[PDB]
Amino acid sequence: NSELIVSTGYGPVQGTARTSLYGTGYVSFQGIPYAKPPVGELRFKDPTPPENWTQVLDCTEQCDPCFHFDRRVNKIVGSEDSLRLNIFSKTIKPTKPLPVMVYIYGGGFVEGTSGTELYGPDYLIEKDIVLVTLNYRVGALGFLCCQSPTAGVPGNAGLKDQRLALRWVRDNIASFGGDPSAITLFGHSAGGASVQYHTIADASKNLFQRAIIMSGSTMCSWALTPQRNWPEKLAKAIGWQGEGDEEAALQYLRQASPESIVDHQEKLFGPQEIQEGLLSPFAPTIEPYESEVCFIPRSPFEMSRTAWGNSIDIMIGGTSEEGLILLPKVKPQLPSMLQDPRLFVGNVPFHLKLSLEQRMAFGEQLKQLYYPDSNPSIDNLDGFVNMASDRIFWHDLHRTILARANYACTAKTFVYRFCVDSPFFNHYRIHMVDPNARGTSHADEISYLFSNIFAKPLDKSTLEYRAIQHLVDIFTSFATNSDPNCDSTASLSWTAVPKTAPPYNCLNISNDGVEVVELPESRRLQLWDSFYVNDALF
Repeated sequence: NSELIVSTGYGPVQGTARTSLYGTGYVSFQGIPYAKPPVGELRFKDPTPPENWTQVLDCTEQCDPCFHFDRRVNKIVGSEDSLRLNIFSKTIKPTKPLPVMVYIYGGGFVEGTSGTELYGPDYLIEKDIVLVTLNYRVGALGFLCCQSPTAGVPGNAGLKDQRLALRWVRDNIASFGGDPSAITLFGHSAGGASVQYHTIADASKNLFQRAIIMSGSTMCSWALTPQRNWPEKLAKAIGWQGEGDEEAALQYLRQASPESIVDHQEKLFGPQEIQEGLLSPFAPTIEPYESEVCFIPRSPFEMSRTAWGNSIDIMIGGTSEEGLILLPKVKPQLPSMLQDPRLFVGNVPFHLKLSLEQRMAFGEQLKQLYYPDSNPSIDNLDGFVNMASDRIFWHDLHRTILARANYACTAKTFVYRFCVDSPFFNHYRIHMVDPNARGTSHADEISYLFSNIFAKPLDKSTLEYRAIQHLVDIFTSFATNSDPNCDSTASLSWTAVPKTAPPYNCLNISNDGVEVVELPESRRLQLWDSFYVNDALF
């Protein structure tokens, strides 16, 4: 125990010894506060550093997550005093400072947790890295935005939470054996868009040295939301009676319970928002005035062009059937959507400067692209899933890749593709999409990087165990060498994205192993690029 007390600039903290699923010893620190508790009058406000402490802080147990509806346990969970992070490593006394990997969870900016029931360190700590996971505020508690500069709620509090945790890691990880000059930032889905947000915002300039963006991007339309009087609409739904005064709505929201906020924050959309494909009112937003910390001062599309992260190496990727995640959302209407004659026309991004007739012609190309020799139906969904994969995830990952080939003058960009398809170990697909579905859903790769409550020790001769080894090796090799070429890819030449990039290669990770191939989605994504004839691809 005493060996596991670490003195930090804020005070001492006490960790625990742990045993992985595979019998490997490692050390854990959980619930280290990186911010002042955002409670009372500090609710919705940008975070600030915490007060020092002198007594040894007990960090031996998993802390509470931020407030959200936890779909796994089907109840609101969390605490407002949740701005904390966790540290994992085989030992906190390595012979030499170790590369550091900092994970930002997904969950649509409305849910998520750093708990080890989803993001366990067991597979990553087999390598010589320090793993950091962290909580950041989600929902309206994390993404409220008020227009008045006097109200003190400029927006993006959850991104700024992430920023403060990243600053804490830079300033303190050396006390735990981590190398603060060798930090990899990585994250999936909304966490992947979050990673990219840090690489494009001066607010997080040089907090880390390289990044891994997984199945989410600031280029995704769902990574940004407009402001349309959400605080008043939210306070109304909870029970507020006044109207027409945003600061009065903020006051009501600050006296409302956290549970009432979580319970109503997803009930605010009108018909205009459902057509535009908006995920939530409470998401990253362009901030209406400049604060002490201004995370998103302008269009993220414009921020990406001059991103400080254009100078750092980036790995980016996704799965082969990302769009499987759309099926549970639309399952009851699916017989009617698959038969709707606007099915394909309605997938042309609505914001593009295209006439109805231009859109109808593109819709016909989309139909020939995804359904050349058959018609959509509940028993013929592959083309529909592929369309969804491209619309929601892969076209905007691809736009990021092309932006990298144009704007990253010297840094390297590597692309991966994950299509491992296990009958039992693709936990997200099995437990959240369909028990009978095959393919590689959005979030299936997480099962091969992090242990979770469903994971059991795997027989080391299985494809599933080999897929863990491959994914952990690629990710940790990138964190250690800024190059994901490793022993698992020894016989191949995994090349970075070339300046001529509109075609580029990826490392394709499948049941059989690894291979370097042209992006399989290249021909599909050529059509999507063509929609931007009157707009800017990047």
